[PDB]
Amino acid sequence: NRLKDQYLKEIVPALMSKFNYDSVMEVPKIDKIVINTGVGDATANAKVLDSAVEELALITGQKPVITKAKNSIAGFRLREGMPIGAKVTLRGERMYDFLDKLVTVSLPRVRDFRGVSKKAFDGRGNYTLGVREQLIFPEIDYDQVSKVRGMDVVIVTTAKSDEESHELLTQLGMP
Amino acid sequence: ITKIDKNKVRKKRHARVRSKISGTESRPRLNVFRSNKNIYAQIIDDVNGVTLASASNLDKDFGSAESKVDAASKVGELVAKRASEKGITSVTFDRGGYLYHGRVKALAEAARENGLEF
Amino acid sequence: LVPKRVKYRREFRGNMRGRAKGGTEVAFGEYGLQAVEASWITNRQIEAARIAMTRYMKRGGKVWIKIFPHKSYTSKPIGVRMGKGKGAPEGWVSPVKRGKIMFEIAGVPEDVAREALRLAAHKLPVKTKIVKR
Amino acid sequence: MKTGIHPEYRPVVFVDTSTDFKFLSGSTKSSSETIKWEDGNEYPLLRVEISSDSHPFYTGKQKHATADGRVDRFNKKYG
Amino acid sequence: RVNITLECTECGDRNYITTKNKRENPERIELKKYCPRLRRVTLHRET
Amino acid sequence: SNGRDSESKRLGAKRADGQFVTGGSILYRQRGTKIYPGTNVGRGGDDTLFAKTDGVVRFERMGRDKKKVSVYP
Amino acid sequence: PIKIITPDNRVIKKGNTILSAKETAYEIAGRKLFETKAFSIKAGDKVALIGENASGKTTFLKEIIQENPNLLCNPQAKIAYFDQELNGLNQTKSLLENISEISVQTKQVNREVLGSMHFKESDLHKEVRMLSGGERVKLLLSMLLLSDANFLILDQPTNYLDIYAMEALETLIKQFAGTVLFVSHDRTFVNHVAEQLLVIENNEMNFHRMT
RNA sequence: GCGGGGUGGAGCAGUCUGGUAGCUCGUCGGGCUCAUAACCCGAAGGUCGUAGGUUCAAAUCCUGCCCCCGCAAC
RNA sequence: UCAUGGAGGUAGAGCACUGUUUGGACUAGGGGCCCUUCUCGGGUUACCGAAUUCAGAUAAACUCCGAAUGCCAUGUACUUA
RNA sequence: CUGGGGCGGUCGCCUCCUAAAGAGUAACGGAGGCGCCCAAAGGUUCCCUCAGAAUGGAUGGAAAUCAUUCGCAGAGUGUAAAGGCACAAGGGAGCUUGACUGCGAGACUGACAAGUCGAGCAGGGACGAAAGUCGGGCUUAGUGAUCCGGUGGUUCCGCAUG
RNA sequence: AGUUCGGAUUGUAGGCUGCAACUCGCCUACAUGAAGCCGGAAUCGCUAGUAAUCGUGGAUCAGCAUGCCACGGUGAAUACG
RNA sequence: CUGGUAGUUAUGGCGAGAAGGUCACACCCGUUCCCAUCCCGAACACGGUAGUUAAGCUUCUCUGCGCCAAUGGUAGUUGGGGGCUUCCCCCUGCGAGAGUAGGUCGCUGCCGGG
Ligand SMILES: Nc1ncnc2c1ncn2[C@@H]1O[C@H](COP(=O)(O)OP(=O)(O)OP(=O)(O)O)[C@@H](O)[C@H]1O
Ligand SMILES: [K+]
Ligand SMILES: [Mg+2]
Ligand SMILES: [Mg+2]
Ligand SMILES: [Mg+2]
Ligand SMILES: [Mg+2]
Ligand SMILES: [Mg+2]
Ligand SMILES: [Mg+2]
Ligand SMILES: [Mg+2]
Ligand SMILES: [Mg+2]
Repeated sequence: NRLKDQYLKEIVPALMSKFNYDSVMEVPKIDKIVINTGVGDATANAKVLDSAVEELALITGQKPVITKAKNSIAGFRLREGMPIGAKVTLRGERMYDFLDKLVTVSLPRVRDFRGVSKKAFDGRGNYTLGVREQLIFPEIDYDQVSKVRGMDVVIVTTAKSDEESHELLTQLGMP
Repeated sequence: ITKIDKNKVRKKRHARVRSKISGTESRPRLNVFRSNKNIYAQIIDDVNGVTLASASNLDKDFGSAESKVDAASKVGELVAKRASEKGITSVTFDRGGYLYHGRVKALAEAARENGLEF
Repeated sequence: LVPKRVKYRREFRGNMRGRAKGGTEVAFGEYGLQAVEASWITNRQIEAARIAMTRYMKRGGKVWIKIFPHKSYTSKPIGVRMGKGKGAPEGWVSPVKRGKIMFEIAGVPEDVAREALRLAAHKLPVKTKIVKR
Repeated sequence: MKTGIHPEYRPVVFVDTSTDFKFLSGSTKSSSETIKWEDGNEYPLLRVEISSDSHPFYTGKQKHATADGRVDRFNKKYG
Repeated sequence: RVNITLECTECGDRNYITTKNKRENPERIELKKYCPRLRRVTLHRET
Repeated sequence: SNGRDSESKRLGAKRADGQFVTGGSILYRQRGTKIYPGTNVGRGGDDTLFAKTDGVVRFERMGRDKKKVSVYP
Repeated sequence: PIKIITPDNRVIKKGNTILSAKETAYEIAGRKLFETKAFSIKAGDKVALIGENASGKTTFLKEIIQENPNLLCNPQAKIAYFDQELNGLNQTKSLLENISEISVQTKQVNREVLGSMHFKESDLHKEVRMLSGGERVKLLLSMLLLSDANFLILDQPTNYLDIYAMEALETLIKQFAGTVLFVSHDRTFVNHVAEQLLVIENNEMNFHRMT
């Protein structure tokens, strides 16, 4: 619990002495992380999920759920009910471990890593990026990846605004 | 995030329950309310709305601390007593929107054990 | 004028009883043409009246056509008996009731306006009068 | 978590082999190595290339300004 | 989609008629249904 | 082209408020629950409201946008 | 009519040595079957393989796919095998399963090839236990064509086929971009199809770039 | 309004039975010939009138429109 | 007939949905003059323009509303057959 | 049948409007559908809730999947439409076969034939702890007389008796 | 064996010539390693030191040849008619 | 007073703002057992009270949205009677919708702890 220890040790006091909260429970936390592939190629081949699911479970440490289409679309040649991509929800020890691994190891492995966009905020106080290419993570080899695809990483927060969210993520080590 | 209200979703379930259960003098409803510290419970008829009998893990009597589950059993036994006193023999169980798994099932089966019939 | 898309092609004739539901009070323009009696008014009549008003105003002013020909009518051809179905649609009409302001003008003086509305009314099967804000 | 469904996930020590930055965190990959870092526990060792401890965006980044391109080359070749 | 008699295994008596899609259900259906001769529930299979 | 209709099904009410009614009687034929079933009243497969005990019909409001019917001896 | 629709797998150069086989006497229970006199097989070759009953043919094909070093198939060859006794199917799976597992290719392409074999929509969920002697052959060949193969190898595909399917297979082997090594006791089929011949006679295997 | 049709440049299939582009003539190129034709050798040229649907996929099954040939009406 | 209680969605009215529609704001996008140019992206055009939104009209097969009458019944009322 | 007959169309069942606020109500009056399907698209028990928009986002775009917010339903309801449904009748999962046998006080409708609803009693079961629900599907179409033959079954008859 | 075949094409760096080598010379080094696994219908030279094959030289010319004209080295098959 | 539990057509709501509390309701802490998730101790479920009133929750304030809401008139209308009859007028009775004055942050009841 490297980063959880770190959190409760340093950042909560620091962050609350900055934003001047009326109590200790107004202080933001990360509720969860949500990883999602977003596969559309699975309309035409079943091997693609067979890759992506195993690959997320290796990247992440728990099985992903294959998400399905809420409605049918002909512009993508997409019938309702088809399996489209998979997702994982990381909470607790494993979201903390995922951020640890992320900033420590994998974010630097990107081609020209000069951080990531600070403007990428939903407006409500949460953050999203996307790993362009899953080989960036160490748990998976490059020699296993038939074809690269990315995945969205949502870092959800109890923060009420972009400022508090950014400071939380800056103290945790997101550039 | 706007987190949930557990009590509100619990009442949404409780309406699924109450669309098929209500209480009458011949056969009241035995409601179970559950909290994290304790359990409350009542026996009431809906035609009138007078809680005929009750019990809880907040009283001055019979207190004990067996991790709240055997306390639930005690509350069951105690409504059974206090209702067989007032003449009640038959009721319909109302799980309050909570599941019939743990503390609630324990309460229920303690009642069924003692002098109370479903 | 026509409606572009219609749900039901064929439609009952209807009534023109009662005063107009609304549109009796000239709102937008300064002057306007009020129907004193009820009648149908066709798209062709509206086009004629509009053009006459606009020519006399010589591309001046702002015109408003309040009415629209929503409803349709049929007519059976000649030499065709009664029955064997309802006829085919021929034309679009507005059932105008009494009190209704069919046309409004802003942007011109009294004389021009009154004379253009006069020129318009003669193209219409309704007895009219002219009325100000 | 269920039984049987998820893959083997265990606490593993990363080490940046650029500067020997040691760091514990959970993962699912041995890299065929084991150490007993943070005395009282065994941990596999998932060695790695550059980490946050050494990446230029987190550290100095002015490096690799080596040549202007064709110009010093011309002037170096012909004086 | 075809109509189907259902006979009892203990009796051989055709206690019921129902239907099935003959592609999605290509086999003799089996279902537990009451046999009034025996006055108990009994397994009936298609004929 | 056109010109076909179906036989009408005699929907609507069949007993009045204040009218004594014997059990099993039909009270309101309908599609869906244009009137919900109430006290001593059922709803059939085709949504018909029928009485279950001998009693006296009463039409009664539920919340604003809905109605029911009950039978009280 | 039937005709087979093949995806453009790989188009390696006509003339590339696909299999070099050096001269070697063979035996399976110790007893000699024949002596190979050495040879090579190039890409685009429609090689027939001829012999009597119990001649060594199926044995030789097993040696190929087991990669005897005396029979060096070059890399990038992508073998694909069809057996006399149809072991290449899984008798448990439905045929959409059996073919969508082994197809490297798109679902649309998988279904196009099945259509070219003239399997109806009703058939896809039938057991392999549930099929005609000809439909099983078509299953393995359709599976072989979905696999990305550049080198088909086919022990007696003429077994349970009708005239339409034999003509369509003739067309297939005769038009096939890659390379192919087939067995058939139909003189008609082998005359219609054979650009090259592998002949087993009097315990002597030989090779001929004839018909 | 009623029938046929609309598929490389022309005439015709293929549609009913969805995966399959075909026959004859022609065109382009190279040969033969002093040159053209004929003949011999190769190759190109069609998203099937069109806009939408259904289907894993449409010349093909469904719908609307636009064109041509006939027959009526006028 | 009087009283009382009820079902019911017509006339009318209304726009709270669905359609039809007028004017204004504003625009995805299409056409052009083009600057250019791997026409990539801009100057953009009132030449149009999906939609979105503000005000105002319309409706047998539209309704947030909604009568009179008529209908069902109850009563011991008051007449009458 | 028929605004003469004929051609063309129609002939039986369901849904709206006409149909005038109970019901019913015609026309060669205006619009559409049916002659099925489903072994789960049924029964129960438990669980939850949609469309669409605003942004944030890697392939990925007007629009696939994801996070947050708004959102009484602007979705879905096997299929036409009307009514109705979010305290489900809409969606998942488990267990199953009540898509049971005998019947049915009483009502609806109604020329007759027929069609419709039905609490409840008994038998023996399914689900659920239980209450209790379940005699097909949110409802309303999905169908056709007798006569004659066929199949299965039966403590029925069997032209003097067997 | 698409191979240590083949040697194109391309990148960088060199050398000569010439006032000058982008358009537009030749040559070198390194790397790249293309097409090509003996050629459709057709069609050409050759009867002896010839054909085939290997190098050499000369002219033109600062430089710029797979072209041209001469040189020798090796050295066949066949001609029924 | 507060925790449950009801009924009442939202005057009862939505939104905004303020005060308070491990007495309760909570949030929170953990997954060691039951049991759990197309993944996930978020939910459910279990075991606990270290921190907090931030939010849910209790109380209070409001008329921004919503909802209700007359009186008067107008429409339409039963019956009767007139005409000039796409329609209209008059007598009597009934009588809207819209809109407006105005109301609304709930109102009653039971049980248990304190
Ligand atoms: N594993 C084995 N063990 C023993 N004998 C074998 C084995 N495999 C094959 N044989 C024998 O080898 C001989 C030829 O075998 P194989 O079946 O390969 O012949 P073939 O020429 O392919 O025949 P066919 O075309 O009739 O199948 C036969 O006598 C056969 O019995
Ligand atoms: K006039
Ligand atoms: Mg039914
Ligand atoms: Mg067979
Ligand atoms: Mg095709
Ligand atoms: Mg009206
Ligand atoms: Mg209307
Ligand atoms: Mg009526
Ligand atoms: Mg006898
Ligand atoms: Mg000679």
